Formats: sequence, structure tokens, C-alpha cells
Amino acid sequence: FVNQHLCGSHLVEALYLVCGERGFFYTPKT
Amino acid sequence: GIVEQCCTSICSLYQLENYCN
Repeated sequence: FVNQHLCGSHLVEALYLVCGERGFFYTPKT
Repeated sequence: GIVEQCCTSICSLYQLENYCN
């Protein structure tokens, strides 16, 4: 696999693909 | 964290996998 530059909703799409049915947590800094 | 890293720099799919449930 290649490295990634992912901002905004693009990172959520990547998490979705990587994790599939496992699900995931999206946890930005506040 | 990962959300900032992937945007300001780069990140791998293996790093993203740490956020799966």
C-alpha cells in the first residue's frame, strides 16, 4: 500500500475502507 | 492525532487501522 494525504471527509472514507465491518472511531483534535 | 497527521503530513493504511473497532 501507499502512503496517504487525507483531509476532511477523505479520511473518513479511508477509515471506512480500511476497517469495513469492524467499524471505526473518528477522533479529531478539538 | 491521526486526523491532523494524515492532513498536514502523510499517514499509512496501517496507521489508520489502529482506529478500527
